[PDB]
Amino acid sequence: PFGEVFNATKFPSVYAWERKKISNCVADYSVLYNSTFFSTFKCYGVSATKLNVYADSFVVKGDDVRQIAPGQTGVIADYNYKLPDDFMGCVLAWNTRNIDATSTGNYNYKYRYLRHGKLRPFERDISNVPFSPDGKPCTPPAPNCYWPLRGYGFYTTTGIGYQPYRVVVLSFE
Amino acid sequence: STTEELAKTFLETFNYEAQELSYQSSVASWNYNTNITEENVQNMNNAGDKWSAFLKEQSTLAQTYPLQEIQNLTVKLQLQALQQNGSSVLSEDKSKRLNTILNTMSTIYSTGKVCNPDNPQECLLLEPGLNEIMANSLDYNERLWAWESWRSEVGKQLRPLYEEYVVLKNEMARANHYEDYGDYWRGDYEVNGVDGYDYSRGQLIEDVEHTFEEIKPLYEHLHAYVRAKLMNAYPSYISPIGCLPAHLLGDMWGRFWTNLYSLTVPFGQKPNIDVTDAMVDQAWDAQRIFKEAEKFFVSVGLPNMTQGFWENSMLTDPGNVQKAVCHPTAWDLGKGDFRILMCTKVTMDDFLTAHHEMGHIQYDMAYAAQPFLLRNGANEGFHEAVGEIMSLSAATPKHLKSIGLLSPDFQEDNETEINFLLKQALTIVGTLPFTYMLEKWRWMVFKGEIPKDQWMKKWWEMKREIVGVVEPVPHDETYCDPASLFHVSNDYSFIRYYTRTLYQFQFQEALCQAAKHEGPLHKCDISNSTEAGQKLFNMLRLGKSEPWTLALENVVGAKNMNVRPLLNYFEPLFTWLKDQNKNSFVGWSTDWSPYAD
Ligand SMILES: [Cl-]
Ligand SMILES: [Zn+2]
Repeated sequence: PFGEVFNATKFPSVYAWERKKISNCVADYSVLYNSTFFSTFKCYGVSATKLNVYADSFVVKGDDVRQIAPGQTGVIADYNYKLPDDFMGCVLAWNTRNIDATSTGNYNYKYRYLRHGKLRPFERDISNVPFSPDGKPCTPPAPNCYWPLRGYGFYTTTGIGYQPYRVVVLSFE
Repeated sequence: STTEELAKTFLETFNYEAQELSYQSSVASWNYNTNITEENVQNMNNAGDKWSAFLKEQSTLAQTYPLQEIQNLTVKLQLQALQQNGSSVLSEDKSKRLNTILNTMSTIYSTGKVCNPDNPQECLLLEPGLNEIMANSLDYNERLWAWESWRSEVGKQLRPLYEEYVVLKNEMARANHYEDYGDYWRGDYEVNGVDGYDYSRGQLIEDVEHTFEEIKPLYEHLHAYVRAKLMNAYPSYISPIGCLPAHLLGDMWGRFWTNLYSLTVPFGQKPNIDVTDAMVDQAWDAQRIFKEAEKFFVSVGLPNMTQGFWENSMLTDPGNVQKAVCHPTAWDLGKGDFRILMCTKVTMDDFLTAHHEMGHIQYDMAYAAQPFLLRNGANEGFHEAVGEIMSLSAATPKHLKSIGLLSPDFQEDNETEINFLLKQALTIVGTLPFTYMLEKWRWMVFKGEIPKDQWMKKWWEMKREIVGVVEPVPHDETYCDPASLFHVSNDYSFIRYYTRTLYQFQFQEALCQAAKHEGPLHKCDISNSTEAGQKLFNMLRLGKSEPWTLALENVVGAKNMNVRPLLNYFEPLFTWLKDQNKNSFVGWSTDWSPYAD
């Protein structure tokens, strides 16, 4: 069943991440066990098998991968995706400079950087209303008016820290 | 939603957007300088122009916030930067005119070419041609000619412009609460609130004129030495007690006495701290050079170049079928995307250069954490000094044997050393005064202390005092030489070249005693020492984050630019000279002249 999230053709943009639900099915985990391909596997729960689920996919900057894990203040975890302090499974990632990055820039992947309050675990926010640090409804180009969503823009030629990495957070219940 | 809280959120937006426009600006600027076509050049502007746009916008936008309401000091510092109130405070008329001026001066200096009065059908540009002359010519007249030709054609032309240039520029400065365009520049060194780390826009002048004093002895003596040496080169054209004739100092202005090595070398019977052969004799290629430098920095506990660095960088001349600008350059395009442009050529000069450059790259990374506006050297000097720190260690025969470019059997003798040592004075210690008097003159001219009709009679009145150099033909206010030099006729803080000089040494000392160094200070090679690396990385990763004084501290261990460590590098020398000058006159009369009458 997993072949639809991983291996998948197109990926969602963090703030607007996609949650998949896989019911009544079995997979070996061995398609995951091997293949160094992934640049991250920290599994905050275990690492074995028992053929017993949640799988959220999205795409973040390089250094922003650090944030897909419990604790961790954020800016990504404060405003885009927050993993519960306790309850957990696994966080997975891979570099995709060639798939998600162009030589001219590919600003199609977005992230929220302005919000009032922090995202409680597993939460999501697709709002897109002009932001202001007091609540005053905004209307650009008015002063202190910002559109909370911004593009990443992955150029094929940027540091590994600033390259497009896709993410799949496999959560178990 | 305080006043700070609002700024907090501003900068945040500025940072993420500036990162994208600036990156787009560099990539274009990069594709040009490495492919020079029409589509790539046209492009360089569009991107460059967008980034130029975003600034004025964001600058005259940071006005929303009155700086004096900031607690998280950093913010004030950042906010301060965006407060490049540009040249807007003026009038659209003046601002227009101003830029029209700058531009001309720039193109006159670039285009100005003088033609042979004794062959009107032939002419030359500053570079090459004229410069070719000022460096190699042994003809007192041919040198004389080029020197005057230049300051006579373009010099004069720039006189009117510079005059106006001042005023306007001064107007700007005042508005922003600066005593003059002078106190403007000095700003770069200012510090506000932090205790024992502050610094006034005026103490530069104090601490410069103070430090410069302790250098005098060393200088006077170097001067005195090369003088007699020149007296032989140009028999009868010089006074044993007089000053040195400007057209005789290795280059078009006397910036650096480098090219005088030719005829001032202490012992001609010495030879090669030149591994250039050894390199070619070992089939070293571009890669080896840069790869080897990467090691050096690793050897002191710093990181390998980025995987991308090797993938993107241009290490060798593309040849034809792709024309490219060959100025060796460090590139910090942002987005953790670093790289170097160098049309590498297996020589020593290039080998050291490659280290020097990878030094910039090393500094850049160190401060990548800092917020987009703090990603730079503590000041104008810091970045150049850091690079020259490397050039210094890699140049040691010690490091050269250490790497197999110098036969392990070679043993350095104290004479080949005096050489190198003086070949240094010629560059490092020659330009010191030349620089101090220069900026001081502009400096004064900007506090008005120097009238329009004494603008040369004041130039050379200090060129004959501070630099102990004379004009081979007198000039009137028709000529404007203090601008005949790029840095000046193209508007630039020229004091950097001075401060960067000291800084680089207190850094070199700090790192030798820390890396435990036993020999004379210029025999040091921080190489393989990590513990002294750590000491660097402290002032490094700061970027502009702290006051340069703190930054300075971290390494050196002090809070000011002390010249005592430069003097240290030049102590085996300093005395060897008092020794040659036992019979020579040490000093000069400000009155003697070459032209006479
Ligand atoms: Cl001059
Ligand atoms: Zn440099």
